[PDB]
Amino acid sequence: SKTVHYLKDYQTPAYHILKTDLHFDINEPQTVVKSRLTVEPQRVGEPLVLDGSAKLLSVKINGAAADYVLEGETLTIAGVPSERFTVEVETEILPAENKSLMGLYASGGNLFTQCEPEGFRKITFYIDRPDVMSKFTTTIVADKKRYPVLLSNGNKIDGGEFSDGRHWVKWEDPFSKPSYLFALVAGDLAVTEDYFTTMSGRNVKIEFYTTEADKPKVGFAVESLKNAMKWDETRFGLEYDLDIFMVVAVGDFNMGAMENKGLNIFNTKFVLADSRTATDTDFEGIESVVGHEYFHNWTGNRVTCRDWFQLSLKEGLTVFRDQEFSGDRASRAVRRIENIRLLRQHQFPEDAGPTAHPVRPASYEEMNNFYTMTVYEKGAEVVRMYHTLLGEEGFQKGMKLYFQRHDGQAVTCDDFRAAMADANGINLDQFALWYSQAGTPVLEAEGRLKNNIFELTVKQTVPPTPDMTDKQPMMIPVKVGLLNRNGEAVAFDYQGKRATEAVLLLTEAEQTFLLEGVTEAVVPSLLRGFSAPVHLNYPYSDDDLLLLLAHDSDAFTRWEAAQTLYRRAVAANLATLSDGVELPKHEKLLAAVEKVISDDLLDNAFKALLLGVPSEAELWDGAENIDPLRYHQAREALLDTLAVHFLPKWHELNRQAAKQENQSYEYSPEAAGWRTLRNVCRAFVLRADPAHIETVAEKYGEMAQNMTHEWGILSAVNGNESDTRNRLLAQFADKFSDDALVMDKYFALVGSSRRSDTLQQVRTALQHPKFSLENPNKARSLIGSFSRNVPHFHAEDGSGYRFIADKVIEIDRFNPQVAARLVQAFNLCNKLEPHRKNLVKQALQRIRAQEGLSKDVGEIVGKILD
Ligand SMILES: NCc1ccc(C[C@@H](CP(=O)(O)[C@@H](N)CCc2ccccc2)C(=O)O)cc1
Ligand SMILES: NCc1ccc(C[C@H](CP(=O)(O)[C@@H](N)CCc2ccccc2)C(=O)O)cc1
Ligand SMILES: [Zn+2]
Repeated sequence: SKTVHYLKDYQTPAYHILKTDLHFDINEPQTVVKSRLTVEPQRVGEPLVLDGSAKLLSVKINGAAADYVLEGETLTIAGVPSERFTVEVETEILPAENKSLMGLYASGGNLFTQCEPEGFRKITFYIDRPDVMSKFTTTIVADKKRYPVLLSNGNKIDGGEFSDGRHWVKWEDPFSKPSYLFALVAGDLAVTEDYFTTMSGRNVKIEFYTTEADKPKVGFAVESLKNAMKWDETRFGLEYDLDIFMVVAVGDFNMGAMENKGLNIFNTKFVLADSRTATDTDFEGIESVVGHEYFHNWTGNRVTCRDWFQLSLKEGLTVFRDQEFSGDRASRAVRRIENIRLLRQHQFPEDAGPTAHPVRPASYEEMNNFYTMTVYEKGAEVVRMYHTLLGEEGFQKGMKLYFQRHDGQAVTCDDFRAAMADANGINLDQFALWYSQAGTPVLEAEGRLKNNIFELTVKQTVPPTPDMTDKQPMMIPVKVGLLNRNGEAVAFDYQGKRATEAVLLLTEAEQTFLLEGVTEAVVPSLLRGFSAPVHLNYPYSDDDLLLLLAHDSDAFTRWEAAQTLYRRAVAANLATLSDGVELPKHEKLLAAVEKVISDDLLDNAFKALLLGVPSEAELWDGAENIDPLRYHQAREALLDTLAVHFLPKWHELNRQAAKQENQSYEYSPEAAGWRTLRNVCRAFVLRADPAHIETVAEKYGEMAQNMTHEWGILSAVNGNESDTRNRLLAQFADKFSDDALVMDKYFALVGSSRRSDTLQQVRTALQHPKFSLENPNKARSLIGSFSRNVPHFHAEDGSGYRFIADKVIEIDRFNPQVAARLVQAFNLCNKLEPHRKNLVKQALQRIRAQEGLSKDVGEIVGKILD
């Protein structure tokens, strides 16, 4: 009987912890942790149960050796006082042996922590659940020369020196917090200092800690933080609440970053950049993630989660906030489409697959398996629907009441929903289903103009998922407009208002919406701004789609029209390839693309999106008995056709873009848009004319004016069977051998190549001196990329499956989190054609047969196999 955790079983804790006093004595190799916990009975007389997995040296209750039992990862004391009492725990840790990167661990000769969700119990024995909030004071003692920088949450209130070369510090964090927000750093790190003055007039000292060599790359992150601090004030009315804000970069880290109170810890990938070594996308990522972690100070820290089932309470909302921040900075419509594309490419397959779950899960075995596209990105779409239904002003009324009610509390998704409802005086009961029902809703829509009424009928359905069969009608906002035969906006009457746009609120299984006062023939524009996270089916002709693409006023619906045209073209390719005949002409598609190419009024980055073809996973959505190589072949044929058909115009557009970039090689949204278009053109050019690689190689130094250009060119040639591709990659690795984030790029190119020899190049790269399997960035770059490399992962001989299964098994021995993400490469199992399905099931059974397989990987494998 494995342990499953159920949301229905939630009970308030028997004990609170009012004060948490910690002492870290850092030595070589061991660190000894001492605690003093001030414990307050809630249900008097129950046993005290503490979570913990660190080596236990001693435990006391009010200063006397406790009578306790340690079983598994729980410490229990039966005899506890009926009033306030203390518990003192002594544990010992070997951080350099901690390759899980959870708890207290070594990286680069320094010490770091990661406690979310349940890592604090790897440091000491504790009531390690987020509804237990305590006031932390942390003392740290270490060798001064080896560990001159000693940090923990909050305010530094004392410190000093010892005559043996050791020194110490004491940090007090005055805001009661759950254990998952604890952090400690001890190291030889360089500091970059700055400050921000809050709107109430208080300076906040900003400190970024990096390696000495990395310091010159942290400046954009600092600027981004100051931008995020100002934005939370101007957009949400939220001010920071300490006079110190620390950010620490670490090269070994499971995820992107972590919002520990006043002491955020970041993957280097999301804090370090310069134009020589980071792409524009990398800069955008730093801006997004620095914003994200700062926004958590209110949405996550000041108001936290009652239990881990409520994770989206903080993550969906903080993602919405980071999206809005980025959109307010620049390029809102393009960035919105990027977010939608990410959701459909990665979250929609999750909701269609064996690991599908609601935004608020009802159960889990291992909580680290639920830091998902669903909880984050669908979670953010759910928050955004409040904004769509209520408007910005109403949304901010909800936010204000949320903090009024729940500042200092650990609360639920329901509480956020109630604040939105109550602040605006409306009923959002049906909205709750966005949290409890998994799966992507499918809307079927039909339209007719009768009299002068456009009647839009819309049906909704939500498929069963493995957790739940019954799915009731949901509250689904559908933003619409109407175009006449010349693509002009057409007004209409709805709920006693004449406008060119309206939000139709679908709440029943099937409804008809009457758009009245329509005096011209129309084609509707539907789901504007991607107004709900759904699949929408409407009968559009190719000519309707061309109209929408050419003339609609909404970015998403224009882009979705192009996407539909590409999808239909791939489907036509599939049919001809299957019937063994000539490829289709795609005459209408090609006319549409020529128009996009030649339109000088189109925003550059938007034009780039209109020229992107949906991924293989998008293309086989909803299919059974999938042969991934047949979809790959149909998609590649389309790209080949686009590349060759328009080769001169790809060169021409590249030149236009280069001229407009105007040698402005530093990061800016404007220059970046031109580079994005430039890199689309390069990809098409080198597909049509692979020999152009020698021309690029001859002038490489001249083209390599920043990393966006180097990455764009290497990406464009990465599938080229020329030896020059291999030489350019080798030269790249040599040039940048000292920059670990650039080496990640090298390994991603190795892993992602559609060349025939990628598996053996990947196996050589495993032994590259700069590769480390125990580093998540490296493992994700090489092995993760390979697992997403459709022709290689899904090779008919099963070599891709065997390779990835081998690496899941190996990585799980030291980092179950990385292994459990990797093993989801197999999630398509039950939808594959029989030969591959058989091989994937063999691979999964072999993983399952491993002695000592983690709960993390076992939970995923069980969902796929069983
Ligand atoms: N309601 C329970 C609670 C609330 C707030 C706290 C927080 C503590 C924080 P603190 O003592 O370090 C205060 N001096 C910081 C003021 C400031 C703000 C912004 C910029 C610069 C300086 C408090 O402000 O008292 C602690 C507990
Ligand atoms: N624009 C979308 C977006 C999504 C997420 C982010 C940031 C996100 C980090 P996060 O703030 O959610 C953090 N609470 C994850 C916990 C964790 C950390 C390490 C190990 C286990 C658990 C990331 O990982 O990047 C930032 C932006
Ligand atoms: Zn987050």
